[PDB]
Amino acid sequence: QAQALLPIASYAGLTVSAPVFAALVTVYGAYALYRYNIRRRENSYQRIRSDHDSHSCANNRGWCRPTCFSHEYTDWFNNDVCGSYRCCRPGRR
Repeated sequence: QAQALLPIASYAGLTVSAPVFAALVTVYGAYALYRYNIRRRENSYQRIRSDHDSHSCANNRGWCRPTCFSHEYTDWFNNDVCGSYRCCRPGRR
């Protein structure tokens, strides 16, 4: 996880979260991230650029992701409402 994410064009002119930002810098670099106006934002909630079968859960207080980043955690309750994805509820439980 946090490695080889969505293309830098997927965040073109956006403010990405640290997990994705640092990962992006890991593959695309601050060079490419600067190029596509990819900035780094807060992580007080679920902040990912989706994935595949991703969707809202926990009353849209958690994003359904195949993997949760450091700013969210695997909520197993809404994991059930997600199906295959786990509900990424803000935090690190």
